[PDB]
Amino acid sequence: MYTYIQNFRFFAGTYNVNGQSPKECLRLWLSNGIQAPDVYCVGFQELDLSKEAFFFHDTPKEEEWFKAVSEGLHPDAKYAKVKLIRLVGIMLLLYVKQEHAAYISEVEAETVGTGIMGRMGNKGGVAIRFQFHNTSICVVNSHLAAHIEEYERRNQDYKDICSRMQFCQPDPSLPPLTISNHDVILWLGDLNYRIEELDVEKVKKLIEEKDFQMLYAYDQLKIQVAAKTVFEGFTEGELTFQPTYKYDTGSDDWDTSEKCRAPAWCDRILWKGKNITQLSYQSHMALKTSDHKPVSSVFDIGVRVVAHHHHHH
Ligand SMILES: O=P(O)(O)Oc1cc(-c2cc(OP(=O)(O)O)c(OP(=O)(O)O)c(OP(=O)(O)O)c2)cc(OP(=O)(O)O)c1OP(=O)(O)O
Ligand SMILES: [Cl-]
Repeated sequence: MYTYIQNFRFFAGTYNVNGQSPKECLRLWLSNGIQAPDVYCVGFQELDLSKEAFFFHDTPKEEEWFKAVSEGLHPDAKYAKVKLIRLVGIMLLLYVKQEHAAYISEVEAETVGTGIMGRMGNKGGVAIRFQFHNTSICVVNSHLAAHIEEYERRNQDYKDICSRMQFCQPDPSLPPLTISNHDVILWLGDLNYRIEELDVEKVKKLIEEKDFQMLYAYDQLKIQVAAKTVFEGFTEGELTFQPTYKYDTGSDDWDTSEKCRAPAWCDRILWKGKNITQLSYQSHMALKTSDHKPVSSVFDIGVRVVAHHHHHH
């Protein structure tokens, strides 16, 4: 046989749905005029805020949002469900075009709670890793700790995900698979890093003026990554969309409750590995089901394809 690099189109999405059932068609998120992706990696947070889901019960929110997403994928291609994984309200879905189904192997999913008592599932991460052709890929969906002052807990949450997430090994004599041990890592979710120092009315005003350079200079994720305390070697595209948190339900108004929570770029998509090229990075204002807005991104990722020759002598 022989081998070559081929670009396939990866969509990555993250959406914190605030414990709500889907009430809106998700084509605006998943298939907004773009070309049909080869792979869909769709992640959720706060799927179900009930006591029941928190204590590991099954939730109808799962099937509800799965169908919502299935129906939302690009109508020009037939998509195969590869894998679903959920811890409490953190759910990751992996689809691929039916063409590619035969070349997906070694699918493993795992979860890690980092919430109450540092081990429950109100916060944490879930991951699906797999081999597409001869490229190892791991997709991680995490919901890190809330609130401005808890940036150091968000750091630790990231650490625990990174050290506890262990995938199964076809060869038992080798060390278990960790997230790092992959050709391609996409990390998405409500990473929940807020705006430091600046006060609430400053932020909104700075957002109203669309100066996303000055606001970004005080973004906690940037800061911490700069201090090399989290996400070493990861990259993120330029943020050309306004903060994706926190809104009033059913509108584009900033949280008007008594908490009057400041805006933030809670919901992010980061990556690491070779031959990854980000084509877009967008939020989707139209969808008003949640107090967050959903965020998408499309990559051209170069996969190592091993194939058969045609008669060529
Ligand atoms: O790359 P891999 O390792 O697979 O090896 C090869 C397979 C075929 C091949 C094998 C077939 O089936 P079978 O071998 O019977 O399983 C085919 O179906 P067919 O028998 O229906 O004709 C075929 O026809 P298409 O071109 O794919 O239609 C091509 C040709 C190759 O080039 P060449 O012929 O120039 O040597 C070749 O490279 P190599 O030179 O390295 O051997
Ligand atoms: Cl499944």
